[PDB]
Amino acid sequence: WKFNRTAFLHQRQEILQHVDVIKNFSLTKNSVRIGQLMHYDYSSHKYVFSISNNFRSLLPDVSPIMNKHYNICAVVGNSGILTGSQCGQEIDKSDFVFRCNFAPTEAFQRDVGRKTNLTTFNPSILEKYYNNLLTIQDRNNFFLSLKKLDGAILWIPAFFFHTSATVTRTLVDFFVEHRGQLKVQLAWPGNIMQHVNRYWKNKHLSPKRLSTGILMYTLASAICEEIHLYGFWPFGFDPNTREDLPYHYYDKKGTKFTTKWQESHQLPAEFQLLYRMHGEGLTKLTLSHCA
Amino acid sequence: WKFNRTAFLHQRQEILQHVDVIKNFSLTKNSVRIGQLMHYDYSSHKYVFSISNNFRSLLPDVSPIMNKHYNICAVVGNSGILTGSQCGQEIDKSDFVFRCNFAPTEAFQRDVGRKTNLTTFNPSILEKYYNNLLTIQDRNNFFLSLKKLDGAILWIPAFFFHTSATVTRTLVDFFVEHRGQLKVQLAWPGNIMQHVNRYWKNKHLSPKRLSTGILMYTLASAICEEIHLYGFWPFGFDPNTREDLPYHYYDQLPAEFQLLYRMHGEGLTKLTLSHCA
Ligand SMILES: *[C@@H]1O[C@H](CO)[C@@H](O[C@@H]2O[C@H](CO)[C@@H](O[C@@H]3O[C@H](CO)[C@@H](O)[C@H](O)[C@@H]3O)[C@H](O)[C@H]2NC(C)=O)[C@H](O)[C@H]1NC(C)=O
Ligand SMILES: *[C@@H]1O[C@H](CO[C@@H]2O[C@@H](C)[C@@H](O)[C@@H](O)[C@@H]2O)[C@@H](O[C@@H]2O[C@H](CO)[C@@H](O)[C@H](O)[C@H]2NC(C)=O)[C@H](O)[C@H]1NC(C)=O
Ligand SMILES: *[C@@H]1O[C@H](CO)[C@@H](O[C@@H]2O[C@H](CO)[C@@H](O)[C@H](O)[C@H]2NC(C)=O)[C@H](O)[C@H]1NC(C)=O
Ligand SMILES: *[C@@H]1O[C@H](CO)[C@@H](O[C@@H]2O[C@H](CO)[C@@H](O)[C@H](O)[C@H]2NC(C)=O)[C@H](O)[C@H]1NC(C)=O
Ligand SMILES: *[C@@H]1O[C@H](CO)[C@@H](O[C@@H]2O[C@H](CO)[C@@H](O)[C@H](O)[C@H]2NC(C)=O)[C@H](O)[C@H]1NC(C)=O
Ligand SMILES: *[C@@H]1O[C@H](CO)[C@@H](O[C@@H]2O[C@H](CO)[C@@H](O)[C@H](O)[C@H]2NC(C)=O)[C@H](O)[C@H]1NC(C)=O
Ligand SMILES: Nc1ccn([C@@H]2O[C@H](COP(=O)(O)OP(=O)(O)O)[C@@H](O)[C@H]2O)c(=O)n1
Ligand SMILES: Nc1ccn([C@@H]2O[C@H](COP(=O)(O)OP(=O)(O)O)[C@@H](O)[C@H]2O)c(=O)n1
Ligand SMILES: *[C@@H]1O[C@H](CO)[C@@H](O)[C@H](O)[C@H]1NC(C)=O
Ligand SMILES: *[C@@H]1O[C@H](CO)[C@@H](O)[C@H](O)[C@H]1NC(C)=O
Repeated sequence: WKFNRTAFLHQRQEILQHVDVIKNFSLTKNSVRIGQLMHYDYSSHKYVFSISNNFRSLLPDVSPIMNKHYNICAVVGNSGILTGSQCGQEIDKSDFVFRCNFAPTEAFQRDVGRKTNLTTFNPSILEKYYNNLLTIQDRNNFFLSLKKLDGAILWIPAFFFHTSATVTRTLVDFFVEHRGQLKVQLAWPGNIMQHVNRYWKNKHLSPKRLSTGILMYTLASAICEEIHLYGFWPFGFDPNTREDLPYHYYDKKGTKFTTKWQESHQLPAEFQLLYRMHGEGLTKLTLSHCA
Repeated sequence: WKFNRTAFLHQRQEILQHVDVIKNFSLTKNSVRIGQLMHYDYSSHKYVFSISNNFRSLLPDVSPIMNKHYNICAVVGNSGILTGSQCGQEIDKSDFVFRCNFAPTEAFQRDVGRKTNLTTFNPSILEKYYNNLLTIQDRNNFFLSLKKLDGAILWIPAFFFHTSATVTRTLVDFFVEHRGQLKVQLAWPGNIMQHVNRYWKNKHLSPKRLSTGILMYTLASAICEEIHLYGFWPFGFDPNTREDLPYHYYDQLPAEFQLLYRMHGEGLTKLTLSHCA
């Protein structure tokens, strides 16, 4: 594998022609009005969400990636290929590390690293893992999780799925209540998928829904000089050993591979395109143990 | 049935010496702090709700019932005993009418009246009847429902059950969003059940939980000269025929009922169990 910087920069420029990444990265205070009704990228149009004073107060003033530049970036997907890879040190050497869905690192650092500079966060995490912040203990656990992120960007897409609606108020209220107590940089993308979908539709990838991993690639393209991908491997066997693999690296040993998404996604089609991109030197896809 | 004003005035005085009704009626802006953690009267202590700026902004400045005095009050429970009663006109002749849980009147006026001066509102009503205000149509329907109340009090107990927590944020955000567009007067009781329970504990009624109906009686005792109860009949069978009756007219309560029946017999209050006409 040898990086082709020219072709990567061309890709960047092509992405930027279709998606204003710096802007799309997050709503800002001055781009929303109090009382504005948002709709959801992936739900029926009837679902709405009214922007409150408090929601607006958590938006950044300027794009958190404006005038930011990182030389080597790691984008870490969640594939079971990472278990046993020992990629953690190599991942953490990156200038900037992107992670998906608040993925755990604690038990897994040797394989996936501990550096996090951005992690994505669907609001429904609060429902699944923090009991809607109903108790003192829930609130404390969520607070600690956030504190461990230090100054990283928490990239919260509250306008993709309508089922985010009522949990988003809880999350907004939690952050307003704790204003100034955490260093996490909040980012809140708006209705961006139609713009992102345009670039990838031209590359002959058009599922109903693009994966978080490729969305992160798209964002990374604008601010990273060189992108190294880890944990992109949507298959139940290891490419080198042929052994069974789980879907996620944090799945217990012996978990059988079963696909998270059907119909809505085309992870194999994503992977194939990224693999082609690897071959063209646009990005480095890692599929084996790290030295 | 004949009112015993003497004994009623004695009851009022006893209730007031155990429960500060005017204060307990609603939290006020200055009685909470932003960031204060509320607990729930009927849930485990571990459940909390943080008071926001916005929640506080919806509290009244002063108890809405301070220095209010009404002559005849109706407290209207939701029993199916009201179906066919034709009590609407008699209920609406009251000076002040208390209703429970935002109960519908329009299709049932002949039996239950259309006068409303206070109605209670469990936040979970948004979940059951207004789809968490997720769509435009839901928001419009809830707005129209609130507008029909005009200047009545909407008495919202958000701190009895922890299952109110998440819907309460939706309700708060809806009211902030619509600030100044409705005339409804909001009231928000806090942790009052242990204080209300004290009076009723001495009357040998001590469930787990007092019902909204008897909570409304209690409040009424402070601002009414005479209280007439309707729709209190916690049984699935008609008192006279024993044929099935629904629970609600718009479809330990028996101990409460027994006490209210005894109170009727003492002339404290009038419990209507039959047709008005
Ligand atoms: C995500 O980025 C896209 C662009 O990739 C943003 O869409 C763009 O929004 C701007 C609004 O400033 C549009 O500019 C306007 O163009 C018209 C001419 O077509 C001009 O008359 C106006 O004065 C203005 O310059 C631009 O057209 C539009 N591009 C597309 C393809 O729709 C989008 O706003 C971003 N979304 C978020 C939530 O950040
Ligand atoms: C930005 O990074 C490039 C590339 O760095 C190399 O590849 C990375 C994946 C990682 O393994 C690095 O340690 C490698 O050095 C840098 O370009 C290299 O610069 C070094 C040190 O001066 C030089 O010896 C190499 O020949 C260069 N390699 C290439 C491919 O150009 C570049 O210097 C970095 N710039 C900054 C400001 O950090
Ligand atoms: C880096 O990638 C670019 C773009 O794909 C390569 O440039 C192409 O080179 C082939 C050689 O036959 C031509 O057919 C294309 O038309 C070229 N395109 C452009 C824009 O130059 C380049 O060869 C790659 N570099 C390396 C070192 O492999
Ligand atoms: C990316 O995030 C990591 C934390 O994951 C940052 O690295 C830490 O930086 C602090 C403050 O300088 C150090 O004291 C820690 O020792 C570092 N931790 C690790 C795990 O490396 C890093 O600075 C961030 N990079 C950015 C924002 O470019
Ligand atoms: C409801 O009214 C009661 C009094 O009937 C209030 O109880 C008093 O509260 C103060 C302040 O906490 C205590 O110091 C007193 O000891 C309490 N008195 C009694 C008799 O218990 C209560 O605070 C009111 N609650 C609300 C929410 O309004
Ligand atoms: C109690 O509530 C009723 C409304 O349900 C009030 O009666 C209305 O008063 C307005 C203004 O005078 C009239 O235009 C309406 O026609 C009345 N409606 C009905 C159904 O009577 C009543 O004034 C309130 N009483 C108190 C004491 O506040
Ligand atoms: N077996 C897997 C699992 C995830 N992935 C990638 O890793 C990302 C993070 O995984 P996830 O399961 O948490 O992601 P989503 O369900 O949000 O897409 C995905 O969006 C994919 O791009 C993969 O390539 N192979
Ligand atoms: N069949 C019934 C229904 C309601 N009720 C009373 O009417 C009140 C209002 O009814 P509800 O069922 O809407 O009230 P909750 O107690 O459920 O808040 C109850 O609290 C009871 O005091 C009754 O006595 N008999
Ligand atoms: C009114 O109630 C009091 C208190 O129990 C009683 O002594 C009095 O005789 C009652 N009057 C009636 C039933 O007329
Ligand atoms: C209260 O209601 C009674 C009974 O209808 C009535 O006769 C009386 O005049 C009313 N007013 C006052 C001030 O008591």
